[PDB]
Amino acid sequence: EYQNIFSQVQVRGPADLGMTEDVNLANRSGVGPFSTLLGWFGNAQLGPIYLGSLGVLSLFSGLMWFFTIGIWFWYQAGWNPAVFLRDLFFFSLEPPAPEYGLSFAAPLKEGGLWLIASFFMFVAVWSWWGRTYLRAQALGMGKHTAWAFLSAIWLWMVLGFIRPILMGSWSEAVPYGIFSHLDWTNNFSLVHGNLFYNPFHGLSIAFLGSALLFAMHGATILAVSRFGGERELEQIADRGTAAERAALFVRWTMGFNATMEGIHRWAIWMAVLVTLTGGIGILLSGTVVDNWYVWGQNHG
Amino acid sequence: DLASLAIYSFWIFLAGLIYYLQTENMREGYPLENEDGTPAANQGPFPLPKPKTFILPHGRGTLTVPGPESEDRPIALARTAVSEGFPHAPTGDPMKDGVGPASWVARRDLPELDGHGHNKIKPMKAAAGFHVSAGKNPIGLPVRGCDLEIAGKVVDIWVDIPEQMARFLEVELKDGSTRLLPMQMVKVQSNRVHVNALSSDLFAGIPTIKSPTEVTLLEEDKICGYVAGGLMYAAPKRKS
Amino acid sequence: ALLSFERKYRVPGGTLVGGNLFDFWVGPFYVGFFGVATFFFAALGIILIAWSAVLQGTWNPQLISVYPPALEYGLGGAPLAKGGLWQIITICATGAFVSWALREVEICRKLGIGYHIPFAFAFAILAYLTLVLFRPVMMGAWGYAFPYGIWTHLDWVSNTGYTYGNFHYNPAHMIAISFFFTNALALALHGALVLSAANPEKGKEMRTPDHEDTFFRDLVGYSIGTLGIHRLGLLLSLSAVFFSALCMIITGTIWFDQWVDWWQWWVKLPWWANIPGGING
Ligand code: BCL
Ligand code: BCL
Ligand code: BCL
Ligand SMILES: CC[C@H]1c2cc3[nH]c4c(c3C)C(=O)[C@H](C(=O)OC)c4c3nc(cc4[nH]c(cc(n2)[C@@H]1C)c(C(C)=O)c4C)[C@@H](C)[C@@H]3CCC(=O)OC/C=C(\C)CCC[C@H](C)CCC[C@H](C)CCCC(C)C
Ligand SMILES: COC(C)(C)C/C=C/C(C)=C/C=C/C(C)=C/C=C/C(C)=C/C=C\C=C(C)\C=C\C=C(/C)CC/C=C(\C)CCC=C(C)C
Ligand SMILES: CCCCCCCCCCCC[N+](C)(C)[O-]
Ligand SMILES: CCCCCCCCCCCC[N+](C)(C)[O-]
Ligand SMILES: CCCCCCCCCCCC[N+](C)(C)[O-]
Ligand SMILES: [Cl-]
Ligand SMILES: [Fe+3]
Repeated sequence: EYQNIFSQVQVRGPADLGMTEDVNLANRSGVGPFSTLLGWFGNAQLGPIYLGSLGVLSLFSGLMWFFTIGIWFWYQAGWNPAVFLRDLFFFSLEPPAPEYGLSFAAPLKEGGLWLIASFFMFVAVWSWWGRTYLRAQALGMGKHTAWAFLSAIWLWMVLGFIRPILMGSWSEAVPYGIFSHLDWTNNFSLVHGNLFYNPFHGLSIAFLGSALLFAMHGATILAVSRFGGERELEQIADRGTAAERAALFVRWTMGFNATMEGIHRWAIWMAVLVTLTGGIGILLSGTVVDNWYVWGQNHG
Repeated sequence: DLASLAIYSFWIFLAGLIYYLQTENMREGYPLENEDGTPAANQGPFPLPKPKTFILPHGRGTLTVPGPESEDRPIALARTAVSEGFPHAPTGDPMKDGVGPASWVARRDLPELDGHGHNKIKPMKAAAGFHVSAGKNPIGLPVRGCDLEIAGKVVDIWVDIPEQMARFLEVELKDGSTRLLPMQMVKVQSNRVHVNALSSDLFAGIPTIKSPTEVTLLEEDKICGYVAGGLMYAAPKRKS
Repeated sequence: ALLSFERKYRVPGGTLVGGNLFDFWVGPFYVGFFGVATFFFAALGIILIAWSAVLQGTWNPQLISVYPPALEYGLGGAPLAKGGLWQIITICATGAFVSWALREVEICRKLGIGYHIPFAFAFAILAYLTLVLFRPVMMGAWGYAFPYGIWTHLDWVSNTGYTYGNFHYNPAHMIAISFFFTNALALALHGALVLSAANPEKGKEMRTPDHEDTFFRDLVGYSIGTLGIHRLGLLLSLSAVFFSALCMIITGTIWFDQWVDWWQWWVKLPWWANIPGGING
């Protein structure tokens, strides 16, 4: 039997400049190359990418945030490339010491460089949020991507912005670094008495869930690619045999059934709920509840 | 306690979500039926959703779902037992009448369109500068069935103009006519295309397309179901 | 209990074993042999959990916990009182999971579709047997496996993952978390993509797959395509569980010390292990 995890044959035509609609087109670039390497898995055409006003602001700010941390890494590395490459996972840009609190003016070598990179990160992400909205609006589509993106922003915002303000200090935030933000994730669980006893942590894991649903849905459409199941919209507006067998495999296996549009309702909600409950769990941790083992002792 | 209210406010919201999601998965297939086709008594706890109605692009009318569910085709089956839940044996040739693995859906007898309104699937010989960019080119290779015999040769690739990918193989049979083979049902080898699903004598039974320049939703289902059904109903002839 | 389009697909045959014997449904469910075997190992299972209360203690499900045999028992047998129940329940669990997987296969044959779905299930079962079999057998005791209790298998994780310092430093744990985070990201977008096209702005027509690719290209400069995002979905998921079994079978067998110290081989490389400055040295 043939599977369908790689393509046997590749075809290529003129570069697809894409749908037009109310897009500006002046901000679309020259089409990139066609990589045969990607063509085996998915598509092969690179670009054209749209870069508007916000597209530059974010991309600029994102390089500004990225470079700010790496400059600090070079300082710590004694401007030595060997110490840089070796200790790379170990360098870290920590927030200001708790003595400063929420004071927006701290010395650079003692946390002031943190707030500089955070401002770039704050404007880079949000200008990218607005970018995902207007790219849907320009094609006359639902904004569902910008709405699910807010859920990721939510956890991100609670981790390094809302919770620090609620706890009255910048030091409660997350440092920029590999091995450092791993230790932060650890001690947070320990300062608050095992996050396992956080009911929102438990639900966030449960929705993470997504790996189950995305394993099933991927396998199902591949299983029915012989009937053209990958064309998922024309099967919504005109159910084929591909969508019927997919529904009945779910019916005959576990019971309740799923439609073509119905299964994607599950899909987006399984993900968005990961960071939705996760942000709530972190927001209450420390601000309202000091120890989840002690909280869980009172069963709530 | 504040956190206790947050966790209870959620489980209420979650139960509403499951309700919402489980109703939206009732647009197609409901209302439930019995084996004879009459509406069933127990239709599940959840009620049918509010009809939503799609606006089809390119002036192709609308689709309101949930809507009148009918086969719009005859099913050549019959009961095997006297009570519910039992299989239904075919009253004819399951591949011709189209039941079980070989079932097909009476979709619109129009072809699918790309965003610009043109046919999504065209044969490469009519495709604006479309060519094979990687892998082996199946044009010209013979087509071998599940019985190790040669049923024809590939004479074209039907490609997906917008999504840029092969979808069918136009296979010329002995009598000169061509059939379409789903690409995910053929094995393109170094020196031949091998079809594990069908044996050589069932390629003539593949449904024929009406127009040579275009293929239909309805015609696509009749072909894929036929080839996919051959996995089960070509049992007296399948070695590798 | 039929769907309005379901009669044409309920034809006999496709069974792996038994033939037309168990070829039949109960309401929406297909049975087959392996539906019987599943219900067998299942029902046999719950009997033994419910048993572990006559001798274990209370009925509260938040407190029932069938722990494995002690370490002194090795891979040898143990009395049902302390560990013996665990061992048999582990068999019924496996017997029910394998029967479930083979059951979907019979369903795949009846429908003439690919076997991709039970294959993806296999990776979950692999990770399960890693934790309750291969990881202990290789270790030499069943007491190394996790117990079957609601909040007590979390206490197993918190104690196991701390025996080696902070577990975040386990390198395959690092790779495994990545796929879980990315697959979740991949779900988020793929779910929004299809819906944003089939449910566009109010009053506008259904967007095409072209409007989906055009979205991603405008946003990031590349779109994997409809068939690609599904190939991507299966891989990110199976790879997440893959390394989530790999990161376990190496832990305590080939490496039993603190996981943070494992990373010293990179820091203690000869060309830079002695240049002062920086964090390390
Ligand atoms: C590899 C990861 C670790 C581990 C660490 C964690 C962590 C960390 C968390 C859980 C959580 C859960 N774990 Mg555990 N858990 C492991 C192995 C298991 C196994 C198993 C046989 O392998 C099972 C059945 C469970 C079961 C469960 C649930 C009680 C809960 C939510 C799961 C979920 O959403 O899944 C995704 C699947 C779905 C959403 C689909 C629906 C599945 C339902 C929820 C399954 C219920 C099973 C029921 C309790 C079993 C009773 C047996 C009877 C015979 C029926 N764990 C291993 C050892 N588990 C979370 C929790 O809330 O704990 C209190 C949590 O925070
Ligand atoms: C020892 C450590 C502790 C612990 C402490 C914590 C802490 C602390 C946290 C978690 C969190 C999480 N934990 Mg826990 N947790 C433990 C045990 C576990 C176990 C387990 C037993 O195996 C599991 C599976 C989990 C699972 C999880 C996740 C479900 C959850 C994060 C959701 C998510 O998607 O984040 C990934 C998604 C994000 C971080 C959102 C990111 C959004 C932004 C916008 C992304 C872009 C940023 C930037 C611009 C990108 C630049 C791009 C460039 C191209 C590079 N925990 C133990 C008990 N856990 C979090 C949570 O929500 O808890 C409730 C959290 O804060
Ligand atoms: C303090 C605790 C330690 C820790 C210690 C551990 C330990 C200990 C383990 C993990 C494991 C995992 N950890 Mg860790 N880990 C921590 C921090 C984290 C964080 C975080 C941000 O804090 C994250 C995201 C993770 C992430 C993860 C994953 C890589 C992995 C679990 C998923 C998996 O594939 O399971 C695999 C999935 C299964 C085994 C499920 C199998 C299900 C079977 C096949 C079917 C059951 C069906 C059931 C009966 C159905 C009931 C249905 C009925 C109808 C009711 N860890 C901290 C540092 N981590 C686990 C691992 O490596 O697993 C390989 C593991 O054992
Ligand atoms: C690629 C791997 C990912 C994945 C995929 C996946 N799961 C799958 C499939 C796929 C592709 C299926 O087709 C199959 C299915 O039918 O899904 C609807 C399944 C499935 N994944 C399930 C659950 C599940 N998936 C999980 C995770 C994941 N699933 C992975 C991330 C988890 C977690 C996070 O641990 C769980 C709990 C089920 C809903 C279902 C398989 C159901 C099944 O096997 O049923 C047969 C068994 C019974 C009916 C009952 C048996 C009872 C036992 C004898 C009781 C005693 C033993 C048991 C271990 C007790 C203790 C547990 C303790 C924590 C209490
Ligand atoms: C070698 O080449 C050079 C050096 C030039 C470039 C290289 C750079 C390098 C090596 C960069 C390395 C970067 C690293 C290691 C980044 C790691 C980041 C991680 C792991 C981050 C993890 C978590 C971060 C979180 C949760 C951040 C939260 C914060 C926010 C979402 C917003 C922040 C808010 C701020 C700062 C408030 C600002 C206030 C106002 C009023 C604007
Ligand atoms: C991880 C995503 C990147 C795509 C992977 C590309 C490698 C696949 C190569 C396909 C091999 C060619 N062939 C004939 C075996 O299909
Ligand atoms: C042509 C070399 C420049 C490539 C820019 C880096 C990749 C950006 C993402 C893919 C877009 C490629 N493109 C179309 C901008 O050239
Ligand atoms: C979709 C099902 C999600 C799995 C549910 C996980 C249950 C854990 C919830 C935390 C327990 C809350 N409470 C009140 C019992 O403490
Ligand atoms: Cl793999
Ligand atoms: Fe899909």
